Amino acid sequence: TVTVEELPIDPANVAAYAAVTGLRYGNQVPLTYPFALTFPSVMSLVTGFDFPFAAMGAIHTENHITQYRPIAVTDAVGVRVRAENLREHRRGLLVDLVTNVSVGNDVAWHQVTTFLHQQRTSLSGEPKPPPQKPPPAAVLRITPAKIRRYAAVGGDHNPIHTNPIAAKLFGFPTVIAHGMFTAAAVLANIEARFPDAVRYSVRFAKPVLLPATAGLYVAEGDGGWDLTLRNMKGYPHLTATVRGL
Ligand SMILES: [Cl-]
Repeated sequence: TVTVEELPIDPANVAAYAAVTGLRYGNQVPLTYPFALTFPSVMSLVTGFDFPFAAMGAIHTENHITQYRPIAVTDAVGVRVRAENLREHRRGLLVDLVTNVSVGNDVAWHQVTTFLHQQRTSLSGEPKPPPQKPPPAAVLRITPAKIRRYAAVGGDHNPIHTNPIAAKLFGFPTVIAHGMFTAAAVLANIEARFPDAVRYSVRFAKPVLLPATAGLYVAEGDGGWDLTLRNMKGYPHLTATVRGL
């Protein structure tokens, strides 16, 4: 467990984040923003010192955010993080990083982030699953330079997103986008209609090799939104759901 009593929010950092992700800057932080805000506290738990990087080569596989109420740019926040549920995967060791962000003594925003830390495991002899696979609602175009900018703003400088040598050392043929860049970028416009209490579940699949041109599909429903971002192969970079609580 790591604990941070009172963490102020810099409105400039929110603005800069909203600008880079293409999201709206206003009185409420964007739904995904407390990922960036808390991340250096998250990695101080694994490292013991403040460290603003996911472990080099780590792969973000899943993220579940439950927002009970919006967090104001003017709020200061209580932060508590914990690590749990180590388990083996074919391509490494998954761990869950569970974050509680409070305003007053109430929990406004909760997150389960699962990172895959690459390494051989006893499941590594075992075959590659297959995937689970028209004109899109929008097209995301993502450059190395947008992702160098995202690194500065979103609390994670893991150099597999910015330096090709680092990427290559960890199995990637070019630099790749951060998972949470893309998780934030897909919310553009759509976010205007979110209720204040909302859950956002993201599953990450094919790495977003840069430069990337990627088609975004959005089905709106009574419950909320189903999102899929893909590369036209046409396999998924992510699939996700937004649901009003
Ligand atoms: Cl990532």
